[PDB]
Amino acid sequence: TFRTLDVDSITEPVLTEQDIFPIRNETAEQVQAAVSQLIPQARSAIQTGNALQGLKTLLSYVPYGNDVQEVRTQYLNAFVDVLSNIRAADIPAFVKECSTEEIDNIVNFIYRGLANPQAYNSSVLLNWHEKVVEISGIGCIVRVLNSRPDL
Amino acid sequence: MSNTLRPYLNAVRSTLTASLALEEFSSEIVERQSQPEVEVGRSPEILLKPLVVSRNEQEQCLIESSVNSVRFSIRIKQVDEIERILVRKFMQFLMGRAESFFILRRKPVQGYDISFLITNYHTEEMLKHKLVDFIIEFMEEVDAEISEMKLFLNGRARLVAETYLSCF
Amino acid sequence: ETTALVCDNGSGLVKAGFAGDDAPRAVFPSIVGRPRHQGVMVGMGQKDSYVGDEAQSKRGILTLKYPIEHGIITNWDDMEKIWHHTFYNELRVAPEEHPTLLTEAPLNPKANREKMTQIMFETFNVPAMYVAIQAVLSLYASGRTTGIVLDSGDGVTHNVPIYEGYALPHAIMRLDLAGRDLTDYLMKILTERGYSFVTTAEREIVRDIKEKLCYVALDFENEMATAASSSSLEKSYELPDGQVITIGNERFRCPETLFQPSFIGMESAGIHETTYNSIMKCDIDIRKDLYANNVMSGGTTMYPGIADRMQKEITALAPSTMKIKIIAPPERKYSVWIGGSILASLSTFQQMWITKQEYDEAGPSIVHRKCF
Amino acid sequence: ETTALVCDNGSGLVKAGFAGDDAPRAVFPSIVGRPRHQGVMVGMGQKDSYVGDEAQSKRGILTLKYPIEHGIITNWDDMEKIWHHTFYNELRVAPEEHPTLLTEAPLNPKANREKMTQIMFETFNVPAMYVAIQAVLSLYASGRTTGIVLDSGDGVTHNVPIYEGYALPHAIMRLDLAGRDLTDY
Amino acid sequence: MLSLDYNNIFIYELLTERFSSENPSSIDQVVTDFDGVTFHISTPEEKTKILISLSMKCYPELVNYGTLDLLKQIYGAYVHEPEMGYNFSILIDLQQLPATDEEKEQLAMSISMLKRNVLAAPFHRAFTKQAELADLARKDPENAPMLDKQATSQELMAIHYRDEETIVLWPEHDRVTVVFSTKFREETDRIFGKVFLQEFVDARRRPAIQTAPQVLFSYRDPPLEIRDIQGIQKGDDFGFVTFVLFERHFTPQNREDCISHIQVFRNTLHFHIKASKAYMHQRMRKRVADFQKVLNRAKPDVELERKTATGRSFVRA
Amino acid sequence: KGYAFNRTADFETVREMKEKLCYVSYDLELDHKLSEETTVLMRNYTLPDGRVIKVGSERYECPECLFQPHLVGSEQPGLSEFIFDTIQAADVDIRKYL
Amino acid sequence: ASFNVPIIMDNGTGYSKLGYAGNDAPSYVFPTVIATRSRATEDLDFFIGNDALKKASAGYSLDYPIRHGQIENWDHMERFWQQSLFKYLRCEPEDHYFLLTEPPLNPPENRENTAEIMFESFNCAGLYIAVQAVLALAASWTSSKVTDRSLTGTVVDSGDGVTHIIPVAEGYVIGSSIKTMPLAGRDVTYFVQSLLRDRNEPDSSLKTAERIKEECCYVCPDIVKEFSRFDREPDRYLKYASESITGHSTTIDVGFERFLAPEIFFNPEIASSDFLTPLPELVDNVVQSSPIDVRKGLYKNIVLSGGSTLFKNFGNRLQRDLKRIVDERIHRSEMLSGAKSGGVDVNVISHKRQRNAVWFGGSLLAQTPEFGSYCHTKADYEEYGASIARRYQIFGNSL
Ligand SMILES: Nc1ncnc2c1ncn2[C@@H]1O[C@H](COP(=O)(O)OP(=O)(O)O)[C@@H](O)[C@H]1O
Ligand SMILES: Nc1ncnc2c1ncn2[C@@H]1O[C@H](COP(=O)(O)OP(=O)(O)O)[C@@H](O)[C@H]1O
Ligand SMILES: Nc1ncnc2c1ncn2[C@@H]1O[C@H](COP(=O)(O)OP(=O)(O)O)[C@@H](O)[C@H]1O
Ligand SMILES: [Mg+2]
Ligand SMILES: [Mg+2]
Ligand SMILES: [Mg+2]
Repeated sequence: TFRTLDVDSITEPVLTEQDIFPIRNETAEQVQAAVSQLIPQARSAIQTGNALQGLKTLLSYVPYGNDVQEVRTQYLNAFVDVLSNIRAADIPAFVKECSTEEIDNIVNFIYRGLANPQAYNSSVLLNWHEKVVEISGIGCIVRVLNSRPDL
Repeated sequence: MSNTLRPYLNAVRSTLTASLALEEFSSEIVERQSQPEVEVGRSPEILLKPLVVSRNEQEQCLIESSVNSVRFSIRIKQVDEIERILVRKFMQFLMGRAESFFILRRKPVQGYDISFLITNYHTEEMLKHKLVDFIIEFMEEVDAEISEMKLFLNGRARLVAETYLSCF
Repeated sequence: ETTALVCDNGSGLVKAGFAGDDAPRAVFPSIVGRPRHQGVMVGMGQKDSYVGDEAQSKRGILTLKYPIEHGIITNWDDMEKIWHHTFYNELRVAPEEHPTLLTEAPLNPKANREKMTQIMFETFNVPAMYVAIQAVLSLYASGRTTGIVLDSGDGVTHNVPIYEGYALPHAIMRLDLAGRDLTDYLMKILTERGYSFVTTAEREIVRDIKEKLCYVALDFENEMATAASSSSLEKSYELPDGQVITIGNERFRCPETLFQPSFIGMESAGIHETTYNSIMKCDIDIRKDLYANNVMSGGTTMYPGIADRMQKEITALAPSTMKIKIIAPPERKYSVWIGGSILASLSTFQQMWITKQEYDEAGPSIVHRKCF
Repeated sequence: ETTALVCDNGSGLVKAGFAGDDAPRAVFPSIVGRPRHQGVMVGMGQKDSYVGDEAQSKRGILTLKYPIEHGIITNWDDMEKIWHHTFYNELRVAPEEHPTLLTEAPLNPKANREKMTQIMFETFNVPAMYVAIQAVLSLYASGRTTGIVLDSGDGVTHNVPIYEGYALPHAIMRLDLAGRDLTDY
Repeated sequence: MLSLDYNNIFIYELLTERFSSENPSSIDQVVTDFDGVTFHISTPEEKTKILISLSMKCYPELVNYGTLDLLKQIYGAYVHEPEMGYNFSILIDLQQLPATDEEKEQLAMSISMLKRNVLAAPFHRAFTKQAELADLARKDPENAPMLDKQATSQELMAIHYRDEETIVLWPEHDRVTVVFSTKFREETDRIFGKVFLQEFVDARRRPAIQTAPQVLFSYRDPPLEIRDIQGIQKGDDFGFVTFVLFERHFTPQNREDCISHIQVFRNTLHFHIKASKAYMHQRMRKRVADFQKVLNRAKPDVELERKTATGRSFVRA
Repeated sequence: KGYAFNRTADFETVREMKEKLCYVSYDLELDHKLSEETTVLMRNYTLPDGRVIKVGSERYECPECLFQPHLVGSEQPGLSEFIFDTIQAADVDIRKYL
Repeated sequence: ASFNVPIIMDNGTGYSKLGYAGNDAPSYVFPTVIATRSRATEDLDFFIGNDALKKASAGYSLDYPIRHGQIENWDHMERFWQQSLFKYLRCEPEDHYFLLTEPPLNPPENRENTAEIMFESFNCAGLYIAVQAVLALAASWTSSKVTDRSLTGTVVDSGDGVTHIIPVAEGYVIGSSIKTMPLAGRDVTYFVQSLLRDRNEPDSSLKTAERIKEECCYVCPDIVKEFSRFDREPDRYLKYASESITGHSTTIDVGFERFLAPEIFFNPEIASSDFLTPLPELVDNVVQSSPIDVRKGLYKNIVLSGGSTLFKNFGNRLQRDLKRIVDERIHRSEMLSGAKSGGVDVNVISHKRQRNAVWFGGSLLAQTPEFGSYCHTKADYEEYGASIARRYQIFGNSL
């Protein structure tokens, strides 16, 4: 009886995720508009056979947050399509011509794309993951392990 | 086996070897005690984000890490319900002897069929550069076993049918 | 789909690989062997059954059994084991993610085809599968469209005349004399000189002897008369035991069993008379073209000088007014595979598969009404 | 880890020791010799039988006789005495505390092995024991897996051809000529 | 064991013990058998008198089929009025048994074999009808098809001994065809039974055993002659294995063995499904042991000092 | 499990075992889950005689008798309940300092 | 509706007693041993019970699945169950309810494995697990018509592999007082075999020792006086006829074993050093550790059980020792205080169903209509998983 009904959850409020990572200064409408502006540029770049430039442009800004679920899903769908619309033979040059933070975003989002395979194509994500881990190293996956949960 | 599972297998290998940077850490809520932090989940400031690796909708690799303990549960293919029953029974036998395995859980997490749990001590004493080797080796050999055992089922059914029918 | 599986599950040898490739990724003898001793050793990884190259290498302490006999599978357990080996141990590709192509000799029992299709669909859960005849594959490989195909292999020898894009099923002749019977006859006639071969290991050794030494003569009587003055015809072979054996008139005698089946006590026409009868059974207007296109295929047709002798006999049988030409590519050992791969890598072939959704809605009898 | 006595009661010597030792720590001739004189001398606690090195040293007035004949046991009482000596006076270990590992020549009479295990269980109350073959153990010690092992001890000479793991039981050839016959010649 | 026994072993052993004994003892034990059949053994009247009863849900249909007469000429004057709650009863007194041991043994075997002895009445009737039509057709070959059709119509016999099982048997001028309406509940049972039935069909095909009766199985559809028969559902989940017994399969020297075999078929299939489950268990553990071998890497070499036996080193040095 | 300690020195041996290994649980259901699904709780202890045994749920089930005396067949309330009753039976003024 | 009769399983260390509910005797009482090899596949070439015993030198190697009451190897146990069910018992698992029994103090892992084997390999309608004892208390009372149930006493279940002393008070079993000695008929059988060994008898087979117990052994008051009586009295020197396999009229001269063997129960030091408390003293400790109010009921009714309590004068000696100890304690208290008391009596009870009291109690219990509600239904197993029966209930309190 009295063994159940735990009380430790209220007397000492445990640290909650916003206490660990910096809070998002941008507003929901601002980031939503920014993503809604970035995505069609990526789609158009895919249409004109310049998928590398489209991915580079889409990689410049990356949204996050617990209140931006829908726009994050649209961003992820666009990113998955852009990456799947890239020839495989040109990957190493792209990977080598990036900064560490950009590669971190790439690996983070491809790994999140791996989490939902009932709607995506896993083969291209796995191939990209293999090549980026081969070239950049394991530090990218380390950063993935130590990234924000909302990312 | 391989020549077939290159990208999925290497992704699992890399993620596992990156997620095995464990450390000795006590309990932040109980004194003079240390527990696997991935299983309790009471202090979120030391729990790395859950990570999932997949190749197809029926194959997943949930990778949950922490400061000291790592839990790694996978799903293996079950194309037809014969393989479903075979996988369930085989993996039950596999987890029934977790005492001699040191990196197994007696009961997998829900929605899966097996869950490894590498606490710090295993990395402390057992050299861990082949724990992952055993992981991938098992992930392919298990499908090998399921196919072989369904072949053996067919063979024994044929043998018993012939034995019954020949004695008219 | 990127590539499609294809397996030539022949009676003696099995050829497997991917469609469009020009080289067998995997060829191993179709042998499943079980140990026949105790094993007082400790450990050693006691394996219950060795299949394929492992069995061929360790035949010293194993008894070998061929699953396929005369082109008809008789040990379905061993056949399933061999297919599992091909899928997992050597090609190591998941069966569920690749359509497969199979090969079956003509005039086989329908039970063989139905059971093979059912096994592939249910026990291995392949996406799609197809069954094709050896002669069509030989024609596909050779690039021709008209010409009777002689397919002599380890288990069975068959002839299937095929005009331009059409096959005459009523003129198909199948003969049950093949490489296994030739090896048995060689074992029988090597006893007259003292050497005795009994166990399955000795059978494989005799098969190697036939590989390295046997050849087909031109005129049997003249060759025997030459062998009477046994001066410059005998050869020598080295058994693994180290003993050297000498071969004589039986070096070329046992290949003649193909042309004179009475040697092994069977009442049938030779591989030339059967071809002549098969051509004559066709329409008259197509014989003038079938004569000009004689196709040699299969492992058994690799004997030196077999093509010349067969051409001589067919020319003797046929009227002189119409020329006889026989063709045999140097890669005819894998002609069946080459044709299978060419067929499997065709755009017009994509709609002729048998998908699982098609199979489960019609039962295993669908293969009879679609494949052939 | 799980130390076990390894007693190889060869026809000329009794080599014994614990499992895992680099070399046996108990080697001595398999001889039981009773005195053959009246012995009018009194005192000094003259024993009625001497086994092993003591028998070899006192062989001046002892009637030495081997308890084994061409690998076959013929003096079961003497062999029990020798086994008691090996367990107590030379290894100094209780039999009921460690298992033993025996060897016998191939094609030996079955009653020999049956009585061997019967004695070692009923009398010494050993936990467990195994009866291996000399050729197999020689293959172990040679660090190989195949090959035909020619074994020629004091009692009998035998060949056991062994391929990878498997041993052919129909090709075991046993020849009784051995070191004792050479000594007699 | 590969082949299921053909009678109740408990009845056989009990009868043998009580016949060979000298001091009988009162017994009252109810025993169940396969397929829901239940046997009851009791000694209500005298210590030397034993009453054995049979329980079967389908027995009235057997009576309709003419089984009382077959039981009468099988068991002689031993017939006794049935007890309450049971179908067929027999009362035996040890003071009247034949002195010879072989007669006692065969009587015990016959009493223990009561199940198939009562179940074989339709098979005997079908065999007699087959003989009648065989001689009638031998009288005139031109008169075969119409009598064959009328026998398929009128002599079409059926029985329901389980609620998911059915035997449909009918004679002809040369054959006695039988249809089994197999169906397995307990999902995993049906799961393994699919493979078992598929492999059982193939068997006959193999030229190795062509001497066996022809088998015919096709799920989701019954044969032509039994769609109109009551009790046969329109292929809900029921398979239909059909055996065609020719003249050579019930020769006067092989009728009883064939009857017992064709009766025990389904129970053999069930027991062998369970045996296959056990076979999995043992193989699966046997080489998850090999997986443990594969795992036993990643353990640096260590040394234990003695650990001699059933103790701890038994010494200080 | 099967280990038997009927000698007299075995009493001190198991006392040292409980000294070194046994611990008091903080959450009952969490530790039952840990001992039901994970093998991390297993410890290896070597007796002074030199023999090793396996200890599992015994680690957290040994001192549980202090808090749940019904395990050892005691009707008396647990440690915390008895402390609470003792403090509550006192006067209202000193209850904080208790 | 009208269910089929429940089936009473029983898997002892030495003997397994199958049967049905409502029967007056087990249908089969055969040893718990399975024969096994090492064109029928090696999967099925196994025999159990008397068939295994007869087929011992024909190419099979016997093995006992159960030792000390706990099952070690699982292939043997599952094959034993399937052979029993589908060969001797002759029942379809899906249309019956089973009542399994197994000794207390077993690991929960063993119960989990038993439940999962029963509900997966066989998948019967329902499975109920009872403690070997209990059934003993149920079968204790003979004329159980409506009311005359003791429902309070002590059951001393001594069998082949392990013996258990379990007190019961008003039905419920007091866990904290449960104690078990790891010595039983098998250990004293090994002792008898060793005694035959030291005298160098012509035959020393284990079956010979079992039969020597069957018609020879009896309990004695004390060992030194019995030795003196044996020295003086010369007609206590029997020669049992063996006839092992071919040794016709090879009589075995039995000796002091006839009284040295049963004394292990009242003097456990002889068997081994793993236990040293004599059985009457251990029973006294069990009764004293019990709650005070039920001690009279525990002492008044003591029920013997198992096949190893059939020794002559076993109950008499046990009652004498217990009565002496309780008198000693009561008198010590009396001279400490200085007042008389009525005292407590002890009645060790033996009945006509000593050998198979567990089976008889199970059969009597299964016939109750309320028994069906207590079984583990298959739906419960398929819903809550294979760990439905792991919470050990009779001895100790969970959590
Ligand atoms: N160079 C050769 N000379 C003589 N015989 C050969 C030669 N090569 C193969 N063979 C025989 O042909 C057989 C090969 O059979 P194969 O053609 O693979 O059968 P299938 O066509 O059914 O696959 C072998 O058994 C061998 O005996
Ligand atoms: N260095 C040696 N030179 C010659 N003979 C030897 C030598 N060492 C041992 N022997 C002979 O070998 C015999 C001992 O053989 P042994 O190894 O005891 O065989 P087993 O153990 O089977 O009895 C002795 O009789 C001795 O004559
Ligand atoms: N008449 C007897 N006197 C003494 N011991 C006996 C007697 N009959 C059997 N025993 C032994 O006592 C054991 C107890 O019998 P039982 O209860 O059937 O065994 P278990 O304890 O294995 O269930 C038997 O297995 C046997 O070893
Ligand atoms: Mg071919
Ligand atoms: Mg030697
Ligand atoms: Mg018992």
